[PDB]
Amino acid sequence: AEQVAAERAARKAANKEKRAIILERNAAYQKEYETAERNIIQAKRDAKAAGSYYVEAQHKLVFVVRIKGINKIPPKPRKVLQLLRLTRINSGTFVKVTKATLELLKLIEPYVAYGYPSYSTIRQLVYKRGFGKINKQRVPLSDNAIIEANLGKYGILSIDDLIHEIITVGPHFKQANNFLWPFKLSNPSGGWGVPRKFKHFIQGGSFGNREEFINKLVKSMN
Amino acid sequence: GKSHGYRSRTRYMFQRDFRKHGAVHLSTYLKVYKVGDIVDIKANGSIQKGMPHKFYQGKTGVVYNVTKSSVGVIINKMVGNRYLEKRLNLRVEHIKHSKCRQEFLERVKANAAKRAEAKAQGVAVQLKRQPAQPRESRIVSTEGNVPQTLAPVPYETFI
Amino acid sequence: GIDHTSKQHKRSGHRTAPKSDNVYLKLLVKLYTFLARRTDAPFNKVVLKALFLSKINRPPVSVSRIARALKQEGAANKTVVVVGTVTDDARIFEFPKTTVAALRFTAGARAKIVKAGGECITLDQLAVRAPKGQNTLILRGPRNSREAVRHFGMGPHKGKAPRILSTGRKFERARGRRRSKGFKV
Amino acid sequence: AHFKEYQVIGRRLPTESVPEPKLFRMRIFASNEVIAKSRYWYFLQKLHKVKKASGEIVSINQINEAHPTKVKNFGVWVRYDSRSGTHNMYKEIRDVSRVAAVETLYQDMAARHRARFRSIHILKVAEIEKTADVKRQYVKQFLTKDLKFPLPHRVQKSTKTFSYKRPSTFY
Amino acid sequence: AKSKNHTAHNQTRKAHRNGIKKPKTYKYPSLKGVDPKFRRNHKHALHGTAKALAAAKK
Amino acid sequence: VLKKNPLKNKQVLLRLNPYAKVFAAEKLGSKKAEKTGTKPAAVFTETLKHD
RNA sequence: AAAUAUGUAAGAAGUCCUUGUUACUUAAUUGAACGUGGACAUUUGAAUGAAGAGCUUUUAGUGGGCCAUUUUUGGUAAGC
RNA sequence: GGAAUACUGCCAGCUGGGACUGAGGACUGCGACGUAAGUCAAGGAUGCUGGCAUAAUGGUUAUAUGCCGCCCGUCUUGAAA
Ligand SMILES: [Mg+2]
Ligand SMILES: [Mg+2]
Ligand SMILES: [Mg+2]
Ligand SMILES: [Mg+2]
Ligand SMILES: [Mg+2]
Ligand SMILES: [Mg+2]
Ligand SMILES: [Mg+2]
Ligand SMILES: [Mg+2]
Ligand SMILES: [Mg+2]
Ligand SMILES: [Mg+2]
Ligand SMILES: [Mg+2]
Ligand SMILES: [Mg+2]
Ligand SMILES: [Mg+2]
Ligand SMILES: [Mg+2]
Ligand SMILES: [Mg+2]
Ligand SMILES: [Mg+2]
Ligand SMILES: [Mg+2]
Repeated sequence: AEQVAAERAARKAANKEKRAIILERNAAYQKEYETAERNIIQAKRDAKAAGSYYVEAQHKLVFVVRIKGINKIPPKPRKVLQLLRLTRINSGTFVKVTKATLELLKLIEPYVAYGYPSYSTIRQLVYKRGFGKINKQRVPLSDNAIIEANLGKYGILSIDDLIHEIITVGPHFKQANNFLWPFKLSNPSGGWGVPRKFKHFIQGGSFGNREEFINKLVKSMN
Repeated sequence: GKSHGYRSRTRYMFQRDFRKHGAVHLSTYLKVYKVGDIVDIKANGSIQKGMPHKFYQGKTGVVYNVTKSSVGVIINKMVGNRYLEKRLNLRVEHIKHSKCRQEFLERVKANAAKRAEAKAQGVAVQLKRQPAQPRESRIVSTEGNVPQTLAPVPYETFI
Repeated sequence: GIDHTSKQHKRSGHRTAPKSDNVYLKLLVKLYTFLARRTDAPFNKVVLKALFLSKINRPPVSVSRIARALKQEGAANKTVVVVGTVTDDARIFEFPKTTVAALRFTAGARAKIVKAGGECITLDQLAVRAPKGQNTLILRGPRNSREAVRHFGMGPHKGKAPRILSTGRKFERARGRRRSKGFKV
Repeated sequence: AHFKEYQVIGRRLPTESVPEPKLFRMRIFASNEVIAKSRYWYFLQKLHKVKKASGEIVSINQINEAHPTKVKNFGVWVRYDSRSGTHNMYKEIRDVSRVAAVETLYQDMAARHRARFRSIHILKVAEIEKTADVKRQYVKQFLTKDLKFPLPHRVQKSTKTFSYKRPSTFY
Repeated sequence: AKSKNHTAHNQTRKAHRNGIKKPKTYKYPSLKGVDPKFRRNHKHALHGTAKALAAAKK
Repeated sequence: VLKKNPLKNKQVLLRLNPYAKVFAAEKLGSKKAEKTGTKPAAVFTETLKHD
């Protein structure tokens, strides 16, 4: 029973098969991402050529960051922030957009900055600050075997599988998003861009729905 | 001094309605209540016997007892920091059947029918309710609908 | 700052490592914490937590209770396990040929069991006979039969045993207890 | 801020009673698209019975200046709120683009009437294509033939705290 | 010497410390306050049902 | 014992994602789109330029 | 006749099929209540979160409060 | 009519300067580059060199300087009062 070569080689072979599966999955994901974006661009162009207007689909995913400290919060927004897992300033979480979650966001508008995250900022968030919740503990991801062991029931095998499930809001978005520990961002590296945070973004402040500028803010904070 | 009698502050609450005074119609007496039914409490001011207290106006409870002219109703009441159950003897003029339960029941019936008809095919039943989803993409034409430009209007007195 | 949704630094509230400094009991909990760590059988964890318990949470189990439990269908040859004391009962007249593992046996209980032909066993002999608790039957005595639990929740319309030293006529049987003297409770 | 001009086209949500609503369009001066859509809904709520929840936005496009290096004269009609009432004003601005004209308009309104962005409505801005239709003297004085003027008293900014000669303001 | 008469200040916070837990629901709620004629019939009906089941599965 | 960041440390980037090597190989970060010569309608242009 | 607040419901302690008991009820196996057997399982019946859930005993201190935004009473008003 | 450029965004594009940190202590894991042997920036710093080997670093203490610091205890809604 030498037991340092045989099962070691078997484990290595199983690892190569898993890596091949992950590689072909990531190739398929990249192809479908670029196909979707070129299809949307071309649909806009065809509507303009026909004389119509292409109304793009409403966003399915928002990223929400808590912007206010923990002192002096009214109880209903405080409860909604706790239920959205924003218990600390500069904490962020992905939210699926439905009527229920939209009413939650309307409740907590003056304490958050939220918007529509892109693939690049989602990927950077998960890569740099990616922590799973494994038996109530915050575990750095750092390897695909963690995601394999904890989300492999719902077909999710790698970090890019988790990213794909987040960005295309799939059937197990709830499970993947709850597996992800809430993101602990820092303050932005270039500042907030405003003299005064606690007005709405429309009024020259920081809270509320900045639609696509959440990518700039989150990348400066990450 | 202060005044907290049994029907204190119940002026508009126990007022009857506009153009609906007088005797009550016979369907309220012809309704049948069984133990376990979910009922709403709304006091009729013309029937002074078997009235609920003003706290239970607009409350919903479950039938536990049936008598000659009355119904026993169970209400959960918040006292201090917990709930106590309260048993109310109400005449049926202050009682009507609740409609939330029967809507859920007809949803259950349609849900079971859908499940049974899809059991013979296996077609991904999808039996759960979902919230209002964000709307999908669409193309808006300008055939007969060339866009009309609007501008803000100047100030005027208008008196 | 953190908006804490739960109390910080709270204990689990469950007693591990029993408050007794009986050295033989510490040896027993050492053996059963080994077994509960390494055998994956729920019996070992249950009896470890039972070994931690205090006296009022370990009421004595009577031999009549043991015989009644052995009268269940299919439970005649099981090993009765009591993490506590076994007292005996003269209210029974026949007793079966069981094996009983327990912390303590009274003299009457041990004599009753060995006279009926069974055997009295310590928990470490139970461990070496059934490491995964094979074919065992755990028995617990009645917790709410103590005299103190009579008074718990004393109040109006509770029927719950006033704390009192002397009893009889003219000891708390007057105004507040009958309708002829004011009110009844 | 630095303003951009957007066309925003929106409509009411289609119903089975009425598909194809009427597609209202506005020209909005705003710093970004989020503010542009907010101002669109604000003005459409001033005009028609619709709001954001019952409507949708079908298009938003930035409108660039057609000749951004030609000097234009703009007439601007403005509604604004003072501390005591609401007033209409006509002003006119010599500038090279519509967005630059509305930027200096907002600056001038804040400077002269303490009117903030929330208090100003831009009724319209339009090129005065013919001179002698320019009616304000403060821009009409720049339309004379062969205009030239000096810049007396030049103040030259130093980089050092100490200078070794008395400065000159010649130019 | 006058003083504060009344306030409900801090009372909902006190209640919500370990507060507004819902009552426990059980199978078979108690039959007290139910019609005594019904209960008198019900005891005899359950006794007969018990005898019938005992004779069936004796 | 220490969290090594991907997006630096190409070793841990290749450990987490095998596709990164071939992404860099074909340079999919700078992917040239196919040129299309379509033009918007006259109604679109006049609506855009309308006062 | 609002807005904000507020009761209930959103399943397995559910739904349906068949039929035993009674001194109650009915003109009447009519019903009422409680019962025996069968069918419908992980999208088991909206969302989000759960940091464990539930239960009990015992006892400390406290039972002068004051302030701010908004609602609001008396007062000309008040750091009333 | 054909371009350019701005603006906004993306790159698992390349590269220069500066600062703070070096926890852990046989091996085990996941990887990368190689046909292989093996090597590596891959589950936390090593290599090379100099001066001193002492009051030099450091500690203690007195003093100086910059900025900060009201009297404790108590009753009280409120104490430097
Ligand atoms: Mg800086
Ligand atoms: Mg600031
Ligand atoms: Mg009314
Ligand atoms: Mg009377
Ligand atoms: Mg007091
Ligand atoms: Mg008083
Ligand atoms: Mg650490
Ligand atoms: Mg007390
Ligand atoms: Mg007290
Ligand atoms: Mg650029
Ligand atoms: Mg020294
Ligand atoms: Mg020194
Ligand atoms: Mg010194
Ligand atoms: Mg000194
Ligand atoms: Mg000093
Ligand atoms: Mg000072
Ligand atoms: Mg005083």
